[PDB]
Amino acid sequence: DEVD
Amino acid sequence: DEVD
Amino acid sequence: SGISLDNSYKMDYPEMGLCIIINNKNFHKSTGMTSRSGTDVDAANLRETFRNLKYEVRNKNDLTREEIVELMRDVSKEDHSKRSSFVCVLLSHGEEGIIFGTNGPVDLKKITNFFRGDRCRSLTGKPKLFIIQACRGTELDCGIETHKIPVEADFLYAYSTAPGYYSWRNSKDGSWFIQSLCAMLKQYADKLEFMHILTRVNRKVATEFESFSFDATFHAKKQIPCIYSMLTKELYFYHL
Amino acid sequence: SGISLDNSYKMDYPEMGLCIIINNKNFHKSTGMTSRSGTDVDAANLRETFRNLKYEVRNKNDLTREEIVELMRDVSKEDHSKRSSFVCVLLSHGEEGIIFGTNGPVDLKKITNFFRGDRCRSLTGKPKLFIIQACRGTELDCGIETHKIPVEADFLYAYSTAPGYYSWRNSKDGSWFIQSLCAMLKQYADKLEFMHILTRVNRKVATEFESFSFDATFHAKKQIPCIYSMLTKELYFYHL
Ligand code: NA
Ligand code: NA
Repeated sequence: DEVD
Repeated sequence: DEVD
Repeated sequence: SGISLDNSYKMDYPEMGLCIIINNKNFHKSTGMTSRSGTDVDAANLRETFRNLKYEVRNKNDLTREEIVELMRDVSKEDHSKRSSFVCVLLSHGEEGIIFGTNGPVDLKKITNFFRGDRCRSLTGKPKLFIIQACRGTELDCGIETHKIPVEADFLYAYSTAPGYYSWRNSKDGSWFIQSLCAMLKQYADKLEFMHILTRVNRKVATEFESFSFDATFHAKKQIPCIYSMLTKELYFYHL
Repeated sequence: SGISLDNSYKMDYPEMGLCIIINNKNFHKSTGMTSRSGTDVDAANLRETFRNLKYEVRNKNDLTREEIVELMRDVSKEDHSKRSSFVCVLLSHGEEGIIFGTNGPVDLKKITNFFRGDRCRSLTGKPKLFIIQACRGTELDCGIETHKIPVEADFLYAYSTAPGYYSWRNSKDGSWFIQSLCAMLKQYADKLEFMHILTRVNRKVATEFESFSFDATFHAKKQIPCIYSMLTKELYFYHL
């Protein structure tokens, strides 16, 4: 999981 | 007619 | 029992819920804000419309910014366990993100934060509807000829106008948006899902209204409302 | 003929319309923006999903801010007379109101302005859908346990996340929002009106996803998408  |  | 579906909010709690209407007509002279002629027509129409949907309506008039915040805080601290939903209608001056108390502005985010899923537990999982008749800026539309859940889930913001734009209010008839909203709720609340009612409101405002002004800057202008949905289920005001 | 109703957009033009997918994965080193692992999964899923809805899909990868603006301008100047609708999907970094080209930001308002009712006449009265997978700020949702028409009319913005919030992308599976959107379109596009499909997307993202991180600041976080509708009619991807 990564944030944009 | 009037604006808020 | 037989097969079941869970695509719609449970609206058969003992109570539909509160409908808080904040009707700001007269503003403190030092703010320089004009009186909002026609807003009492809106507030009366809303009271009757939501009464017939079986909401517990509370009308409040000419609240300061401090009174708006304290009212919303107090309401968010009530026990809503037996209520299906919550409705708040704001009638006032505004700008993007802001509605005006009689003596100064209130952040809309501050108002709605009180009802976050983690801060109002008896409304968690229930639809929280904010209906806003207020300007969002000063643009004019010239028209064209033709498990956990998120704390921000289950909110709906029904804005009278597009972001950045003025919103129009007729001093005799009430605001374009509230007039149209009540008309569509009266006609379709026993028939249509709420997003589809609001889409008919969008069409009514967009097609049936156009401003008339002796001032060319303000004449022949149009308006489109904005539905801002973080709902997770369909919303019907009736139940089986 | 018999009685007629006009509550839904006409979607039986010869063509459904264009679906422009802008897929920005790799950014110029001087911007300091990270590569968006998983976005190719999103772009492929979208291409297949909108292909099966009979859209003319155009995939574009790693566009500069200048290329994004020129692409949108050029597309808005095509003749859309035989097309029912227009779809644009933006996959990139972002902040509130902004999506990033590979070398810097683009205002979302500039992109969408090209398609205003007065500026793209062959799309006037037709639905213009903008689907945005991009951050809108840096907030994290901790969750809780459980006649004329307006020039801004007929736009729909399907945002992956609430205003002010990060948006989540899985490097293996794609973004939470695009994964969910394609799944719900595949299952319901022949069945449900588009607002109701998007409400199921809201529920899927809100209930089925939660972040996992070794960093406590970013761990166990939730997301709710936002439907921003200025549509004036119901939208069905099928016709009779
Ligand atoms: Na209005
Ligand atoms: Na996402």
